[PDB]
Amino acid sequence: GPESADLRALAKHLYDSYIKSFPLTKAKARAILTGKTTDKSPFVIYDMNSLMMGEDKIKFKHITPLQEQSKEVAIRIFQGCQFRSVEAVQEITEYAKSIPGFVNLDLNDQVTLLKYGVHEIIYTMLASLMNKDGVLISEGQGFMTREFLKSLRKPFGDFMEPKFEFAVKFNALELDDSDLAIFIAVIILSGDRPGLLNVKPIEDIQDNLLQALELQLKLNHPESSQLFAKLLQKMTDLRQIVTEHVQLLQVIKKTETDMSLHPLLQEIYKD
Amino acid sequence: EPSLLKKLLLAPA
Ligand SMILES: CC(C)(c1ccc(O)cc1)c1ccc(O)cc1
Ligand SMILES: CC(C)(c1ccc(O)cc1)c1ccc(O)cc1
Repeated sequence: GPESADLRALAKHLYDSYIKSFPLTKAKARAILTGKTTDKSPFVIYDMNSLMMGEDKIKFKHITPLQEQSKEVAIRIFQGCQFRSVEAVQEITEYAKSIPGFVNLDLNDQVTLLKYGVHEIIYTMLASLMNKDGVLISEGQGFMTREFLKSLRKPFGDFMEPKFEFAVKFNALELDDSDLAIFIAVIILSGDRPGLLNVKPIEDIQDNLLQALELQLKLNHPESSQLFAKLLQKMTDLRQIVTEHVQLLQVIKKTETDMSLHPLLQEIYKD
Repeated sequence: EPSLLKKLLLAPA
């Protein structure tokens, strides 16, 4: 009652912070995907010719010295994925710092929570930019088809497919940005990450976030039976996605060569 | 060795 009102205020705080931290929300992405926006339509990359035609227009200007390079397509795309992941880590870090209690945690525990939580959040939020046929890229300026990503040479063609599989099922839950803001906060505040020094304050924050999430889902999805339990299971599923992803990367580190990995991702993947 | 995540966490607006 008094507790419930504070849980709504927390939910709203998190939503407002999510809006401040993440430029491309699910609402804005869905409008683009469905075609209900007045903005310019994304450039569709569905084959090698359209990749060539669109890549200079939508890629980041300062990934390489000259922007033109001799690396094969699959690696160029992988480098673009890294740049996007690095930006996402920075957005997620800013959001985490808005979660009440987070910045007062031991700083090494803040690091651990981000290190072991950011990829679960990346894949959650990637679903907002996906449908069964492709993914929005470059802040919504491009759309790369799932089939084209699958067509990439053996190692790289398998990177995104598990994320599309997750996204199609996750998107069937019809969460909105308000729901997602709390879900992501719950994931960040996971007290079972390896090497946490003081678990109790993290669990106490998470317990309150979980209560806020349950109330959010009951009010915002009154006809969606067991949605809270479903989201708890998606948290488990995301850990398995990340485990599988790390494995794919280890293969890359063995079979592939001349593989630059951004230092921020090197830190996250270490051990 | 130094933590890039720690640097991000410590920067204010
Ligand atoms: C296709 C894309 C514009 C790109 C990025 C970098 C690159 O060198 C060539 C092409 C790209 C790939 C992956 C991505 O996440 C965003 C953008
Ligand atoms: C091209 C590369 C993968 C990259 C990816 C993303 C990025 O923002 C900047 C650079 C890169 C180049 C050189 C390097 O030492 C690490 C990473």
